[PDB]
Order: sequence, then structure tokens, then C-alpha cells
Amino acid sequence: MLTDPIADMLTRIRNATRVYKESTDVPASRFKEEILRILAREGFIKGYERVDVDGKPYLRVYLKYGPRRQGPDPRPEQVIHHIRRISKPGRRVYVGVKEIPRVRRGLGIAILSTSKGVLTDREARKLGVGGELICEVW
Amino acid sequence: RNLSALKRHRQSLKRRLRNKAKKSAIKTLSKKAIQLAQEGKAEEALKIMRKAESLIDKAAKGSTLHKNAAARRKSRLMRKVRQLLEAAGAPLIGGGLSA
Amino acid sequence: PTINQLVRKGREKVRKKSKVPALKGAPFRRGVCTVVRTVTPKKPNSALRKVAKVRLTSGYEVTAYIPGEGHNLQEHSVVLIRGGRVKDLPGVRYHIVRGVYDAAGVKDRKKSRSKYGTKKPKEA
Amino acid sequence: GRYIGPVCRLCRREGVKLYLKGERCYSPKCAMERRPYPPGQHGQKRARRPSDYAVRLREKQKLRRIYGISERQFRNLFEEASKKKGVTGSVFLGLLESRLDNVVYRLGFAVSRRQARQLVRHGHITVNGRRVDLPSYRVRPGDEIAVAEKSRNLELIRQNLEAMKGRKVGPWLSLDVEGMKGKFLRLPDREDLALPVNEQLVIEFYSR
Amino acid sequence: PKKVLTGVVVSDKMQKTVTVLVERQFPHPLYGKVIKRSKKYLAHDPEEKYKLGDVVEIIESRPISKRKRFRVLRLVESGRMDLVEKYLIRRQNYQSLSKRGGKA
Amino acid sequence: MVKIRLARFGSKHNPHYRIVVTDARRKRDGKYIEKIGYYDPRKTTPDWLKVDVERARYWLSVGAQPTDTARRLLRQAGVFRQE
RNA sequence: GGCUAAUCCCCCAUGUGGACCCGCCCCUUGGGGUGUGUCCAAAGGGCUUUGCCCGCUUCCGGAUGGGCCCGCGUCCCAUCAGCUAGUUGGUGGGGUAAUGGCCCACCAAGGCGACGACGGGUAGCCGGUCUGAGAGGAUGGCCGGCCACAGGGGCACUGAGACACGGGCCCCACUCCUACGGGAGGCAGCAGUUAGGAAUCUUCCGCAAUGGGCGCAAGCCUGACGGAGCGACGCCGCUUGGAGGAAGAAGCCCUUCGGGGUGUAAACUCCUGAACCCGGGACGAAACCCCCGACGAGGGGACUGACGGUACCGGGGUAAUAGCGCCGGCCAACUCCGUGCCAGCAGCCGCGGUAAUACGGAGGGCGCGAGCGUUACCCGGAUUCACUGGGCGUAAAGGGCGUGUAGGCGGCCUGGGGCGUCCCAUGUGAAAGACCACGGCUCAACCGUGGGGGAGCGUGGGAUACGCUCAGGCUAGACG
RNA sequence: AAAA
RNA sequence: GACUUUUAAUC
Ligand SMILES: [Mg+2]
Ligand SMILES: [Mg+2]
Ligand SMILES: [Mg+2]
Ligand SMILES: [Mg+2]
Ligand SMILES: [Mg+2]
Ligand SMILES: [Mg+2]
Ligand SMILES: [Mg+2]
Ligand SMILES: [Mg+2]
Ligand SMILES: [Mg+2]
Ligand SMILES: [Mg+2]
Ligand SMILES: [Mg+2]
Ligand SMILES: [Mg+2]
Ligand SMILES: [Mg+2]
Ligand SMILES: [Mg+2]
Ligand SMILES: [Mg+2]
Ligand SMILES: [Mg+2]
Ligand SMILES: [Mg+2]
Ligand SMILES: [Mg+2]
Ligand SMILES: [Mg+2]
Ligand SMILES: [Mg+2]
Ligand SMILES: [Mg+2]
Ligand SMILES: [Mg+2]
Ligand SMILES: [Mg+2]
Ligand SMILES: [Mg+2]
Ligand SMILES: [Mg+2]
Ligand SMILES: [Mg+2]
Ligand SMILES: [Mg+2]
Ligand SMILES: [Mg+2]
Ligand SMILES: [Mg+2]
Ligand SMILES: [Mg+2]
Ligand SMILES: [Mg+2]
Ligand SMILES: [Mg+2]
Ligand SMILES: [Mg+2]
Ligand SMILES: [Mg+2]
Ligand SMILES: [Mg+2]
Ligand SMILES: [Mg+2]
Ligand SMILES: [Mg+2]
Ligand SMILES: [Mg+2]
Ligand SMILES: [Mg+2]
Ligand SMILES: [Mg+2]
Ligand SMILES: [Mg+2]
Ligand SMILES: [Mg+2]
Ligand SMILES: [Mg+2]
Ligand SMILES: [Mg+2]
Ligand SMILES: [Mg+2]
Ligand SMILES: [Mg+2]
Ligand SMILES: [Zn+2]
Repeated sequence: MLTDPIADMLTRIRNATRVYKESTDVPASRFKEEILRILAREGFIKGYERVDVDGKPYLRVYLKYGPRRQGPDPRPEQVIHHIRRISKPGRRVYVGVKEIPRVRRGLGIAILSTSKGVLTDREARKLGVGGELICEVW
Repeated sequence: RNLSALKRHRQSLKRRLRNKAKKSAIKTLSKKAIQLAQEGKAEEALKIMRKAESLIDKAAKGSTLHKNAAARRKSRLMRKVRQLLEAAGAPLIGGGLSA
Repeated sequence: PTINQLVRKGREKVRKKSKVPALKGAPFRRGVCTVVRTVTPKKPNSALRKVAKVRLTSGYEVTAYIPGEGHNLQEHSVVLIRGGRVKDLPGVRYHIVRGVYDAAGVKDRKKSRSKYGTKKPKEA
Repeated sequence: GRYIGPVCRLCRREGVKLYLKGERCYSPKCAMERRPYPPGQHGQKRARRPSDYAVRLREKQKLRRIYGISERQFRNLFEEASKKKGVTGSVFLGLLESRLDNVVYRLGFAVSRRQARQLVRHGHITVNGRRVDLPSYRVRPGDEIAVAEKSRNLELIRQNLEAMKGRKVGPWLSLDVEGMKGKFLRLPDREDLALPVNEQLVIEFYSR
Repeated sequence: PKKVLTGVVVSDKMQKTVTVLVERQFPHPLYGKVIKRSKKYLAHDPEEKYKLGDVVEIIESRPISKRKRFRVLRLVESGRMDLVEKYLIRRQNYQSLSKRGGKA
Repeated sequence: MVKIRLARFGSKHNPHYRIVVTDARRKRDGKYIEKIGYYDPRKTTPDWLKVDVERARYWLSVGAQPTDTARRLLRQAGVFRQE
């Protein structure tokens, strides 16, 4: 049994991108889906789609990378350099709208879950409502 | 030395003795009434209950009893006296009790 | 430590341990000389280091170094201990303050006089 | 007692020309002339590369040795600068410049800051009318610094304010040699000063 | 406002009195994780009405005895020993941690 | 008994009082109930006396008793001027 | 033993009203109304004397102060694990202003603990203070709030209030007086003595100001307070000079009697003028009170400063304290002589064994300057108890392995609740302090006025993604 | 043997 | 005193 899916998914993504996979599956969940929605919108990923495997609901997550590079190690720069779970079972992390973080002077995002739904720190500050600070991504 | 305010001591003592005297009577009459009550003697039981009442209120006039202390007293008295006359007494003088 | 463990035991706050039980954590302690031996250095030094077995007013009987060119302390002179060890003599963790009580200052001294306690020489 | 001792020696150690005497620090003798090497038995001897620390320590000593301020006072003006909003570097200089002793000097009433300082402690200077005998006094914008009426007749003030005729005054200041007035217009912008000091290092000396 | 607390009854063994175990929950001052702490209150039951396992509201009240400053406001949901159980077991585990070893 | 009096807040040779409402029994400079003004005996500024007549009047209406100086000052601020 | 006054004590009366018992109500713990019956009042004094002042009595209310209760928070040791008999609860009673095992009798057998009871150590708590980028750590002197104590222990009396620092009683220790029977005491009030200690001040002035007690008032009392005194103990301001201007008596200047620069520095010339002298000389103080007006509003008048002949202003006027630490590296500043693992130094690394930038002296230099340096203690650096922010193959660190209790953690879909979580409003967050602005003392320290923020907590309303809970469903975990 |  | 770079030991 997965102990913390949102983290598993986050990690699957971290792992898949480090070896430059193109696709990458992850068991599906409404919540997982909502997070993907943001990732896609912020443009950290080429999007994602629902699928089935051996007869079960998964989410193909199409990854995105920069271009090939010069010199030794011509590996593309990563679009998703950092992506870390913040709140975790066994230390849930909440924040007030006044306590929402500014991930990397703006060049990054922070996905928090609010009563108004899941939304980037920017969106959260907009509607002006905090919640459980889910993950961080830059 | 001699802080002439030893006078407060002198005065306290008189006052003490004065208070002691008043309360003693209150108790004695209180029992007194509770006594005749626990015997059906309605007329003379209320008679006394009535003195007790008076004395208490008077005691609460100055600063002997004073306060709601007096009121507890009366209450506790008009209580027992009335409840002990629950032995066929039939409040005669019905002095204090407002039956 | 997992957070739960942290919540169950927390972190032990490290306490500090004095190098100068001059008691009452005072800056100095008055004492009396019991002995005024001479001691030899350790590690890689050699000399006849001057020390004193002081009977503390704080109910202690410790040894203290006697700084300076030459001293004048006998088996009965009152003295002020000051704290500060002598790297070369293990066991000696105090110095005697030159210039206080029965400990004379250091005659012929010319420089670090405040230390060694020696009045300003007249430049007539 | 702000130093009080050989001074053209500090110019020497600082390796730069410090005008701690107004006059003479112009006539072939500030000592920094034909003897610009540090004082003492080793002044000429070959010099070893200083530590980032030494460079920072000298720079501060330079800037402070100019105004004559004590470390005590200097440090405090710096802390005040640090606290205030606005590039500490400049702001500090501005506060250093607002010192009456220095202002009396900029206006030429005295030739050196030291002389300037003495002219304040002796009641020969006035501010907005009432006399002020405090070198450290901080001049604000719009304040008028005149001369003790009863002092406008001193040989010392004569020569000086006479030599002032013809001399130009710093852009942040302005004076009237006539009634021996002078007006502090604004805090001198860093650009207005041409100090032989890189205050950025001074700031670093206090970071450590 | 008189404090109102909800909890489970873990003891009717007294006359006109019940013990209410009240669960509290909150973020740890330094470590953040939400930690759950609990406390027993001896509430007043004038008519030996409430029984074991009943979830009740408790109202801050006028002292009724040393150690007893609450009265049962009302009943939330009758029966449910599962809670009472956890409590009893935790109490039994106690006879163990000492000079020997009880049950597990 | 609650009063309106002067509390000492200046400094040596630099007295500055606060016109204050307080219990008759508290330290001169203790915990007051409300500040209703202030006063500078040496009038070192064109604002050496100020009062909140509205408030002053409140306490006077509920029994506060002013000091002699308290009154003197309150009067200046026109606390009793009915005209 | 005898006499006597009253605003001292008591009795009768009047009962606005109020208290108590029982009902012929609303409210909801003992709140409010009502009616019968009981029950309870008072003090007089002064005059400008037929009026007014001060005061008395009962009751409702205000204001201020306070008691009690509850949620949450508040150090170290588990080499302290079981604790408890008024102990937990009940009925009745006592007690109090009042709730309550507060106390008592009687019945019950309970109550508390690993979410750390009980025991031991340490300790007044807080606003705040110091430190830190912050989280945090350390701390709680001065000032402000609360608590506690008043030689040690116990107790109550009198009062609106005490279980009473300068009130009382008893026991104990100690001091003193004693015709030895018996008595007097309590500086943790100001000052001072003595002891202890490394160490902490005047047996000062004044009641003029602010505040307090009593008095109608005049006024009396006030070691509270306002001041002065001693101590660089701290903070701030200031002085020992400014501008010119390069020579060296018996000179420590590389002394078995073996002479480098300091440095425009000095000399010296000119200028100013700390001290000090003479003259003037304050704010802080206008009320209380008296007069007019009605003892009101309002107006008029007078009395009164310890500090102090001090601050400050004017006039005159002298070039007139400088010290302490350091110079091998860390760390800014180098040479000579003496010494020879000695004498000595040393924060850590280290230095001294005959050429020592490290010891002692000298010249020179660096640092700070009425200070400088030492010792002690706190925070920092130290992500070196790591929440922010650490680790465990070989550096210190995986339990010898399993089973399993408590506990922590929990897959996918839907729905209800709204406890966690988030949001809006609102109350609370005294003052001082900290921050900003402006202002007063010539500046500053210091002080005044104004301004702004704030978590936590209470109340009302709202949201429902996540955590939680209840209900239903699923089959990817688990089991069969 | 000690110190470098 | 002698040897060693000084010193212990050694003559
Ligand atoms: Mg009397
Ligand atoms: Mg050695
Ligand atoms: Mg030395
Ligand atoms: Mg007689
Ligand atoms: Mg009567
Ligand atoms: Mg009477
Ligand atoms: Mg203690
Ligand atoms: Mg830190
Ligand atoms: Mg006692
Ligand atoms: Mg004593
Ligand atoms: Mg009284
Ligand atoms: Mg009484
Ligand atoms: Mg007491
Ligand atoms: Mg006393
Ligand atoms: Mg004393
Ligand atoms: Mg002594
Ligand atoms: Mg008075
Ligand atoms: Mg007296
Ligand atoms: Mg005083
Ligand atoms: Mg000169
Ligand atoms: Mg006046
Ligand atoms: Mg008077
Ligand atoms: Mg008048
Ligand atoms: Mg060194
Ligand atoms: Mg160096
Ligand atoms: Mg040599
Ligand atoms: Mg040397
Ligand atoms: Mg100074
Ligand atoms: Mg740390
Ligand atoms: Mg350590
Ligand atoms: Mg960590
Ligand atoms: Mg480590
Ligand atoms: Mg190991
Ligand atoms: Mg193993
Ligand atoms: Mg092992
Ligand atoms: Mg389990
Ligand atoms: Mg779940
Ligand atoms: Mg909620
Ligand atoms: Mg708030
Ligand atoms: Mg505040
Ligand atoms: Mg100003
Ligand atoms: Mg809903
Ligand atoms: Mg289910
Ligand atoms: Mg050696
Ligand atoms: Mg050899
Ligand atoms: Mg030898
Ligand atoms: Zn020069």
C-alpha cells in the first residue's frame, strides 16, 4: 500500500524526468488529477491523460524538457528542476494566506489545497485563502 | 515607643466582648425555638422564633453578624421551625412563618 | 528522528560545565596558602613552574599558578584567585592576582604592569 | 580627547594626503611630499600584502581620521546610518558631513576641521541665531551658520573669511562672506564628495 | 461563555457523577504535526441518567465538589463502547510497566 | 475612591505629568484607569496642557474626585465652564 | 470601689424600603415580580442661626476595588512507577460575602497515572531584557502588574477590608532589664553598624512640587516623594589646545661599564580661552484660602520654593591630566640588547636548549582613549540536540531475531457532518519598553506628544480541497 | 632514551 | 667538567 500517493506521484515524476522518460504512468485519483491540472497549466509538463493498464485507472503524464546542449553531457535542461512534497502524513503543513510562500522569487510555484480548491500560491493569494501547503515546484 | 494606637486594641476588645454577647443569645434562642418546635409546642415555639428573628436582624444592624449572614440565620431558622412543626403543630401564632 | 519520535522525546538541551568551580561563580575568590611548591611542566616543556596550594574561602583547597618574574608568598599568606588555567601544568586552573593582599606586585616590571599589579614608575 | 598629537604622520601611514591642517597641507611640506612612506623605523622597508582585514581596517581609519571623530562616536553614527533606510554607505557620509565642526570648516570660517572644532567649543559660531558650542551638533537643512557677532572682529576669522572671497563653496552649501553667514542647503549627495575613501569597505569592516 | 466540551463516558461507578473523557486535538508548538491529547472530567449527573459509552456535552459549571466543575449538558449519541474500550485497555496496559510484565 | 490626579513621567528637573483617572490608593505612578490629558509645569512648548473635557466630564459624572491641581488644570481646559 | 458626656450601648415608634418562611407568576442553577405573615432604621454638630453647611438611617443604581471557579500555557531527573482514606463521590449539617471534603457525621468505593501520577532537584510568575537573519536560546536587577513573606511555627480578635511589617495571643530560638517572682523586643521602611563576601553609597536637605491620611478650614502627619551626597558601575556630551613652523645639559637612547628614530613632534612666533574671578540670576507655583458672584460658572487678590545664589546670560581671564592593552599565526603592528628547556610566556595552535619579530628591557608600531585591560557569566559563531536545519556499511550511531499491546501512519469512488484547516467581522492585546514621525533641554544621553503593527485567545458569520468522523460503494493493498 |  | 644540536644516560 502507498503511504502517501501525492508524494509517490511527485516522485515518479522526479524519477522519470531524471532519466528523461517521455511518458510516465501513475495510479489515478481526483486529487492527483487536480495537481496535474496545475502542473500542466504552469507548463512544467506537456500535459497528461487518463488511461488504463492491466485494467486499472492510471494517468499518463507527458513530460517536458529543454533542448539538447553543447559540450559533454548534451542532456536537456530539466523543466521541472525541483519538486518536493511539503505537507506529509506525520506532519501536515497548513498556512494562512499571509503565510503563503513565494517559491524562488516567483520563478517557481507552490501548490496548496484550499476550501476553494487546489491552486498555485499566486491563485491562492488572489482569492486570498490559504490551506494545506501540498508541494513545491520550480 | 508607645504608638498611642494601642487604643485600637482596647477598643477591639470591648467590641469583641460586645459581639460575643449578641451572638450567644442568638444561638440560645435559636436552639430554644428549634427545641419547642421539635415538640409540637407551636405557640411558644413561634413566639421565640420571632425573638430570634428580631435579635438577628438587630445584630445585623451594627457589625456583629451583619450582611446576608443574618439572612442565612433567619432562613435556617424559619426552615427547621416550620419543618419540625410538621408533626401536627398547626402554626398557632403563625407569628413569623407566613403560612 | 521521525517527527513523532521528536514529539515523544524531543531534543536534549546540552548543559555547560564550568572550568572554574571558584564557586558562587564569582570572578575571584580569596584564599590562603597551605604550600608553595614548585612544579615541572609536561608535554614538551621544562622549568620550575611556581604554584600554590590555596585553601579557598568557598570551602575549597585548590592549587594556583603564581605569574611573574619572582614572588614572595609563604605558607600562610592571604591571596586572591582569579580563574584561568596553565596549559603546561595539568590540574592548575587558577592564577593568583599579583597586587592583591599578601601577593606583592612584580618589581622591575615595565610593560604589562596592570597585569602583575605594579604601580606606575616615576619618569622624573 | 580626539587624538591630539603628530598629525601629518597619519597622512603618512594612510599613504594618502589627508588635510588635517588646512593650510600647509598644500605648501611643499604635508610630509606626504618627498616622504609618502609610513612613519617609524620600518616605514621604508618592503611592504607585505595586507590581509583583506588590514585593507578594511585602514580604509575605516582613513575616513575616520579625516573628520577627527573617535571610534566611539564614529561607530554610533554608523549604527544610526545602518538603522536608517537608504544606502548606508552614503547616508553615513551625510551624517558625518552634518557635524557642525565639519560644516564650519566647509564654509571656510576655519582652515582645518581641528581649528573648526575649536571655533565651536569657544562660542565663536552660531546657528539660526543662538550660539552652539557642540562640535558634534548636527546641522539640518535650512539652518544658518553665522559667526559670533562679538567674534567677527578676530584676526583669525578675518584672514579666513577674507581668503574666502573668490573661493567657491560646495554645492550643498552656500555662504555670504559679508555678514559671515552660510546656509546648509541639503545633505551632500555621495557624488558631491571627492573623498579618498571607499566607504563600501568601511561597511564591511563593521560586518565582521 | 461557559465552556462546552464533548466526550465519552468512561465511568458511572459514582453516585450522580460520571467521568467524561474529552479528546483535544492540535498542532504541536514546535514540531507542527497535529497531536491528540485527552482529559477526564467528572461531570454532574443529578439523575444517574447517563450510561457508559454515551457521548455527552459537558458545560462549565458552579463547583459541585472538590474536583467536579461540570454538568452533563446533553447526550450526543448513545452507546459506543469502542471508545470506552480503547480507554480500558490503555488502563490495563499499565499493570505491566513496572517491576515485571503484565499483559500485551 | 477613584480620582483624577497628576502622575509623574518627566525626569529629574524635567517634570511632565499625565492627568489621570485612578483609584485613590494606587502608587502615584501606578496603574491608572485612563489617561485624560497631560501637563508641563514649565510650559516648554505651546502645548503644555491638554485635556479631554468630554472624558473629564465622564468621570466627574461617576464620582471621580480631582486633586487640587487636577481641578486647577481641568478648569483651565474649560471643564466646568458652563457659560 | 465611686461619679460622668456624647455622633458610645440599648428599648419603643414610624417602614420609603429591605430581610426571612410558604405560595395565589415570569425567568432559568441562588435572576426578576407579586401577597399573607413575621422582622429591621437613624446622630448629632456648626454657623454668616428660621436657612445653609458637615454628618446620620433604610433601599435601588453607578464607579472603583476585590473573592471564588473554569479552558489553555508554564523547568530538570523514569538511576522516582505506581499514588491516594477526607482519599473520589453521595445525603444531611456546619461555615463564609459566596461555590466547594472548606470542615463534620453518616452511606458508597471510589479518584489519579506512561498524554508521566507519586517522589526528588531547582525556582516567585509576567510586561519585558540580552542575543540571534529567523526559529530559537538565556534571563526576569532597575521601572510597571500579579503572587508570597514580615525572627521560625501556629491562631484568632477588630473591621467594608487583615488572619494584619512598625496590632493582639501561645510555643520555639536569640537579645535586653530583673529585688530571679517577672517582664521588653523583632530595619525583608530610610539612613547607619556588624558579620559574610571579589563586591554594593549619606546615621544628608525639604514637604517647595506630585501623591497619600485626617480635618468644613486654617492646617498637621508623610525616610512615599522631590532633591543634594559618595562610587568612571553604565550611557551621552566635553577638555588636556588652534594655525604657523624640521637640531642633539649630568640624555635609560645595541653600557665586561658595546648609541637605531621618533617628526612638525618639540623649541619658538601669533590666536582662541577649560579652570578660576566679578555682576545678574530662573522656570518648576498657582491652587488650597480670602473678596464679588448663590460657598456654582466666571472674575479679582494674596501666601508659598529643598534644589540654590544652582542652571542659564553678561564681563574678565590662564596653553592647561594621559593613560592602558597589544605587535609568531588566528589578528592591525618589528628591530636591538639581555637571557640560554633557565627565567619565564601561553585564548587555541605553541615559544625558550647561545644569533628568540613569541620571555624581560628599550626604540619603534598598531588599537582604543578618561579610560584600558583581566576574571566570571549569557546569547552568537555552533546546521555542535539540526522545527526552520543533522545523522547511523567502514567516522559516534540499527536493537541478536521474532511475535505482538498501546500509539503513530492509511488504497479508489460518492454522500452527510464541519472537529482539525482556511476566510470575513468583532472584542481582548494597560502603561513603560521596542519601531517611525515631530518636539523640549545649545547637542546627545534623557524626556514629551502622536502614529503603526502583532501572534494567541473569545464571539458571530462563512468555505469544504486536504486531515478527521458517520454512512454507502469498489478491488489494484492484505488475507483466503 | 627526551625535545626538534 | 667530557661527549651531543641541547639534555638523560655514560667516563
Ligand atoms: Mg485616634
Ligand atoms: Mg619547549
Ligand atoms: Mg606579555
Ligand atoms: Mg466598678
Ligand atoms: Mg424597632
Ligand atoms: Mg449608633
Ligand atoms: Mg528561592
Ligand atoms: Mg542560529
Ligand atoms: Mg510569622
Ligand atoms: Mg532578619
Ligand atoms: Mg473601617
Ligand atoms: Mg467581623
Ligand atoms: Mg498576611
Ligand atoms: Mg519594623
Ligand atoms: Mg537600613
Ligand atoms: Mg570581610
Ligand atoms: Mg498635599
Ligand atoms: Mg513624625
Ligand atoms: Mg528619592
Ligand atoms: Mg602645533
Ligand atoms: Mg508661574
Ligand atoms: Mg499649603
Ligand atoms: Mg478662581
Ligand atoms: Mg601573538
Ligand atoms: Mg599582522
Ligand atoms: Mg638573542
Ligand atoms: Mg620582541
Ligand atoms: Mg566619554
Ligand atoms: Mg544552535
Ligand atoms: Mg558542545
Ligand atoms: Mg531535522
Ligand atoms: Mg553530524
Ligand atoms: Mg562504528
Ligand atoms: Mg540486524
Ligand atoms: Mg551492535
Ligand atoms: Mg495497531
Ligand atoms: Mg484516507
Ligand atoms: Mg470548523
Ligand atoms: Mg486579534
Ligand atoms: Mg502596550
Ligand atoms: Mg531638538
Ligand atoms: Mg458542506
Ligand atoms: Mg467503506
Ligand atoms: Mg623539550
Ligand atoms: Mg646527544
Ligand atoms: Mg646543561
Ligand atoms: Zn598633512
